[PDB]
Order: sequence, then structure tokens, then C-alpha cells
Amino acid sequence: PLTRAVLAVVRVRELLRALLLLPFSAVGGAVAAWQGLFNSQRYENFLMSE
Amino acid sequence: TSAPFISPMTPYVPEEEPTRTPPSIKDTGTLRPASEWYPQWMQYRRREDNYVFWQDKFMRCS
Repeated sequence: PLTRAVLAVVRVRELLRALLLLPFSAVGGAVAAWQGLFNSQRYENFLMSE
Repeated sequence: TSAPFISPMTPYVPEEEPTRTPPSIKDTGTLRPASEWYPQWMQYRRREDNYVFWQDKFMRCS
């Protein structure tokens, strides 16, 4: 009961710690999506057609 | 008939130079887009028959 109480405390504080950095990780994920579009084979096909 | 010498049974219509390049080889007649790079029919032909892809590119471009 006690150790899972300490785990519940670390889980709530993990909720807070995850949310406080949410804009930073949001911009990070947007950048990851952006640079993921531009190394496919689809982008190569586009470049060759152009 | 105008023809003084020679006149077939169907009158000769003076065809002129074409004024536009033909649709490529990759396009269809409809509105749906082409295929990004390679057409689909290319898979049902002999490898030594699919040279018409790059030949068509050369013809339309140069």
C-alpha cells in the first residue's frame, strides 16, 4: 500500500512534469514531422518530376 | 472537284503542322491524377519493351 502510494505521488508529479514542457515537445514533434516529409521516396519522385 | 490531274474519291483536306505536344504517356484522359513516377501498365510488359517511358520524355522535352 505504501510503495504504490509513493508511485502514485511520482505519477501525479509526472503528469505535472509532462505538461509543463508540453509547448517545447509540441514544437519538437512538429519539427520532427516537418523533417520527416523530406526524406521519403515520394519527395524524390517529386524532385525528379520537377 | 478542283483537281485538274488527280482526284481520289474522298477530297484531300490539307493537314497542317501540329500545334501542341501530345499527352505524355503517363496521363489518362480523365481528371484523376497520373502516377508520381511510373505507370501501372509498365508491369505487364517485357523489360525490353518499356523503353517507351524515357523515349517519350525525350520526345516531349527535347
